[PDB]
Amino acid sequence: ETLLDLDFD
Amino acid sequence: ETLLDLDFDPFK
Amino acid sequence: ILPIRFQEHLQLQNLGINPANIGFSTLTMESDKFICIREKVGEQAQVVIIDMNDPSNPIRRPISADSAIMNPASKVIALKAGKTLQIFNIEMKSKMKAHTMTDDVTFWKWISLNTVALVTDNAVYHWSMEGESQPVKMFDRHSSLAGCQIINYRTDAKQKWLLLTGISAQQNRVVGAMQLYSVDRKVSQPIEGHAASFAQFKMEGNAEESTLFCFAVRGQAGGKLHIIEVGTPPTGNQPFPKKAVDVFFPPEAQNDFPVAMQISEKHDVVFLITKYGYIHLYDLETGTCIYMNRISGETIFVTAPHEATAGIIGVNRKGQVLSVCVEEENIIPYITNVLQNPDLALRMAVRNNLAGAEEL
Repeated sequence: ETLLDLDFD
Repeated sequence: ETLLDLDFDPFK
Repeated sequence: ILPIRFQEHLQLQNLGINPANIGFSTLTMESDKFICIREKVGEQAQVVIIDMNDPSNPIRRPISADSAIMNPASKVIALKAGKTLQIFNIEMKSKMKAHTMTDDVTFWKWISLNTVALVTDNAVYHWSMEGESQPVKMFDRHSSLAGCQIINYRTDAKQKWLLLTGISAQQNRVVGAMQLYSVDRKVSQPIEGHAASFAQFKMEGNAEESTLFCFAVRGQAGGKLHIIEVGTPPTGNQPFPKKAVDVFFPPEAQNDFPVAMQISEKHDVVFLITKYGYIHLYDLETGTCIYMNRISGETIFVTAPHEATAGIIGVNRKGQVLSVCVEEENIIPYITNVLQNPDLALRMAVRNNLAGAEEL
């Protein structure tokens, strides 16, 4: 579970 | 035990 | 001349923010550095992060969280989804921390640069970001806050005096219930109150600062503001003499009440904002009311200290981001000539190093 997507640019 | 007296205290 | 200065910083609707997301559950402002807004655009939930030093370039990132609160000083963000808490360093693209609670978190906030406070239905916890710390319970919730909407949690600088605030409807008014907890005494006191802050204040003649608790309440009998020292004075200190003063509500504002307080330790003034848009300024030392006016049409639902001006910054339901601070050139002649209080004028001029008391 990961609440924030930081792979998104 | 109370932490604070919120009323006027003549003796302080 | 006014003793305060109003400034509009932003209109969030000019950045594409839907007004349905401009509210207490979806918009957070943990300091004057960032605003975070949870929005759902299409199928995807997102967080919009407004850097207040670059506000025309907000960043949108996908999330799956029910709440997001940015650290007061750094691009480190805390997110939660039910019992799952996660902390990210955004620039490092890093998951710093993850913790799974055993209760849902109803309210949370950064209470310092490195500690998050977590409120559940039953208790309050602090969670330090230093080392491998986990949440530590501070106190159990007092039954007087049962069923309240939790709206704030504050502490003194040393995190020894803790204050939880909830509200609810009773006898057709919004009633505030506070729980003040002493970490050293392990004692709670229930207090009727709507908005509060702690402050450090060094009295003339004292070697050490006093820790003051200031709260405002609209009670059944009317509005009151209290300023009172918490704890035993440091050895050598005179105790701070407690103050209690009226908080005015005009006849047409029968249902108004206090919603936010920030204290400037630069000027030793208390800013108080009400639900329906009024601003009051009080002297911290005496509680003297310096100024009142209506400054929002719209309800202001979140505030923070405004570091640059030592004022208060806030967001209203329209999405206006607005600050109020002491107008340093006008406050002393205002107090002398409009309030006709040369004693206060002279005191504040000397206490806070302000011009204007050269003629009284």
